Amino acid sequence: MKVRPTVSSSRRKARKAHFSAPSSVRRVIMSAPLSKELREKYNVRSIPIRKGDEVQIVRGAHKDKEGKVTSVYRLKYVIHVERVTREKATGQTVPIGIHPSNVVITKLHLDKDRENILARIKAGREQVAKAKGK
Amino acid sequence: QVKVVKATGANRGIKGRPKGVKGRYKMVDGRMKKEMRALKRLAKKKR
Amino acid sequence: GKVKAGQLWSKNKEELTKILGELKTELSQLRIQKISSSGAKLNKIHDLRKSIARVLTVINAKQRAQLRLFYKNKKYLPLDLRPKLTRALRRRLSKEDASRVLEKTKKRLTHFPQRKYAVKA
Amino acid sequence: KTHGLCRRCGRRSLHNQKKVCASCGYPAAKTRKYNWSEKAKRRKVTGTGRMRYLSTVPRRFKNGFRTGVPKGAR
Amino acid sequence: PSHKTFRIKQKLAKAQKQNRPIPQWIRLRTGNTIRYNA
Amino acid sequence: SEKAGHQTSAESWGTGRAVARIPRVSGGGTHRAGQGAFGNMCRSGRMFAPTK
Amino acid sequence: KAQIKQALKKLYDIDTVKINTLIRPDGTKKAFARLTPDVDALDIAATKLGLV
Amino acid sequence: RYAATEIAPTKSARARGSYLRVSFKNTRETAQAINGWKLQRALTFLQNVIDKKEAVPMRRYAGSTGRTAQGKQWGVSRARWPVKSAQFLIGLLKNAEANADAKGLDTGNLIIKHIQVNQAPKQ
RNA sequence: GAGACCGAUAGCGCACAAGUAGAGUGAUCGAAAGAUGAAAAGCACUUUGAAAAGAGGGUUAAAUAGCACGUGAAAUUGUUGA
RNA sequence: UGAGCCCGGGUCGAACGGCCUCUAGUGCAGAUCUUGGUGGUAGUAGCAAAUACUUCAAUGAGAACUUGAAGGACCGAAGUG
RNA sequence: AAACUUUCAACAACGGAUCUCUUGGUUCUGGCAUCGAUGAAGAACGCAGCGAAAUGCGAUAAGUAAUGUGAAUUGCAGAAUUCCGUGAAUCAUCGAAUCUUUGAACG
Ligand SMILES: [Zn+2]
Repeated sequence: MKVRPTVSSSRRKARKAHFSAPSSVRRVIMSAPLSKELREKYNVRSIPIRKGDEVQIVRGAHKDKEGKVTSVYRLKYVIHVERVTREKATGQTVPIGIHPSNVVITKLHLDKDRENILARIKAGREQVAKAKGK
Repeated sequence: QVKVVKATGANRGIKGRPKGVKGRYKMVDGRMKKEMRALKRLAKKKR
Repeated sequence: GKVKAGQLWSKNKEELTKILGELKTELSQLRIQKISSSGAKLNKIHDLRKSIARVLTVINAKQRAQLRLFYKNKKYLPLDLRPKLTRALRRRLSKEDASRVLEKTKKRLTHFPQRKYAVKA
Repeated sequence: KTHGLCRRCGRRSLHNQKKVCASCGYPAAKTRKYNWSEKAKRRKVTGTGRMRYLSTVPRRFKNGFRTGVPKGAR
Repeated sequence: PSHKTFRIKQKLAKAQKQNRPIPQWIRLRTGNTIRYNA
Repeated sequence: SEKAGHQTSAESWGTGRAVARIPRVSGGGTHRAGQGAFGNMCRSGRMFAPTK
Repeated sequence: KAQIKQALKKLYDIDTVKINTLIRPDGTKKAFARLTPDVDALDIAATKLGLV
Repeated sequence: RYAATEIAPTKSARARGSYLRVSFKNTRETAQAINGWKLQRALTFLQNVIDKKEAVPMRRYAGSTGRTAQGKQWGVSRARWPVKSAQFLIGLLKNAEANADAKGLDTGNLIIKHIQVNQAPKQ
């Protein structure tokens, strides 16, 4: 149950903030889980999605389709996986919007910033694991 | 002297002055017919 | 056609004027030849405009830094370099003046200040 | 006509003979305002326009009207 | 009339500009609700 | 709100007209002009016994 | 007219005999710059203006 | 969608028009005149109405309507010549005939099984 | 931050480019107006039509959802059946 | 008994009901009631004066009121300039 | 017998009720004290590659500097980012700037 007075449980305010969030906030909302192999390797559960990552869709009509992320369309909270497309009437292919919560990251695009992101999440997880353990 | 205009035809539902009237006028209706009978009845009973 | 703000900070006044002049001359020539066959030259002109704004900001910033050093130990400063705050805050008594107290008041507090005490239960 | 454009408020409410705006009273320093018309007050009240400067005040208050630059900036 | 001023000429220009219809690429923006000029 | 249904200028047309004696919005350039107001039976009018 | 003549001379190296200006209805200014007999407008337009 | 939903679309041909700027009352009467007829007979009739050789009987909407001898064929005195309504009906019959050709039906055996006129939002 | 409140004729005049459109010489007066679909995937192509559109064909779970777009009552109207 | 309640069939797509208490902006045919929509009248009344229009060709899917030419009329310098 | 008038049913119209929904309103409570001649509130005109309005900004004009984040914006077109980096972004923060004509309005 919410305790801190600065937190709000209003449906009206939560939906307003979610649909009017800035781009920086939307990046956090557009996170996706990491694969099991990546979890035991980095001690990290989730991470915001980005363009270079490779994902496996685990929810929706595209049952177990794998591919690399092509675009992070933050304006409508969707990502574009490669070769996950549908043909229009004219036969031109358009991407299908997949939500990050419906995919799992299998390969992670690595750069100095994202190694810093993974290190900070791991530091907190190991801190409380030993705090809870002993 | 006062021109009585019946609120029918082109005079039905008009905010202000009817067209073909010159001076001091007065509009009437059926609704006022029942009223004028009421005040006359009250005055006659009290007189 | 885009300049970096980091490079401009190291460069000095004479170099900055040369860059500003060559950016404006480039924009003037580009604009007249842009009226026909608009395209990839459009965003170059846009990048030129932001470059001109960047150089103007750095020139103004360096000049104000020199002036603040000049007016560091002077009684009066230009209104542009004076703090803004608000109109009421500007008219408010200074911290030194509002903290000034009478000598007789100071003597009483010097010899009879509030003490620390406790009462047993 | 009887009314021309007023420079202060932009309405065609400046009397040509009296040279006084029927809406704001331009020659007078104060803006015309009456408590028997609440609708008229809220048409020209603060917040019905651009709010060029007063919109920037609250952010400066939140940080204490501080002056200077962040430490280590370029 | 024929006699006018540059300032009122500029205002007359603005009134023409506001009468311009709606561009088609506006109507295709995501989240758009504007259909016809008012 | 205490001003709900009250922030309008309306006046009854009179008795001699073949219309209901209800306050009607003045003006003449809107859909609102000539419409009833101030009544609990009227659209966009004051409710009966406003909650306090 | 003086500013336009000086701008043309100093920047694009164009000498003008006279300049006639009008303000277009939209609010922009149009300048008719007649050049000296020595120079050719067609040659200048092709080279320095990219105009055919 | 169509109102006569008991007809299989594979064995028939259909045409439709919406928000047509013609008189509803005039169009209703002339549609009723050609109801149940052959396609070619209706086309010849509608042309004759334009040239005032045949007249459309006015059954329901005939208040204070003139009398002619051309109405004697229908058993009424009040008949008229809705030229505008006939032109619109010709276009739809031609369109339905074209749709029948594409499907492969026989135009010499087609009949107007269902013809309906409804009202549009008013201008 | 909340509600034993109102739920698009309600709730502020304004859930929408609302003190806007519009009316008045002026002071002032002052509206109407939300909802396709999970995703535009907003109908390629063929055919008739001058066109608007229609018919096939197609997208979709659904076009008995085609932007006159959730559901779609009554007054009123057309066709068919008695 | 009644106000009403329940089920079947069709349409539809995302929330709802029974029991018992609490609560109220809680029940309409009328108020020349308010707003919105829709009828009969009705394809009816009606579509005025400025004498006046006609022939061929062109455009165009479509020409009494669009154009070219020709004819017949008119404003008549206080003009239909 | 048909046609016409009326009643009911099915389908289709007109119209927008009913159900469902809500980045809105309304009421209550809590923390805090901040407009302006260093030119306010209001009015006007400009500014986008393709924009009328709303919105943002002011000839540095849908913006500049600084800080943080860390790879976008997106309706289309064109540039990016080398990603092992002073660095995308209609991003957030914000201490530095630019800030047209007026308006207490001041040659
Ligand atoms: Zn004024």
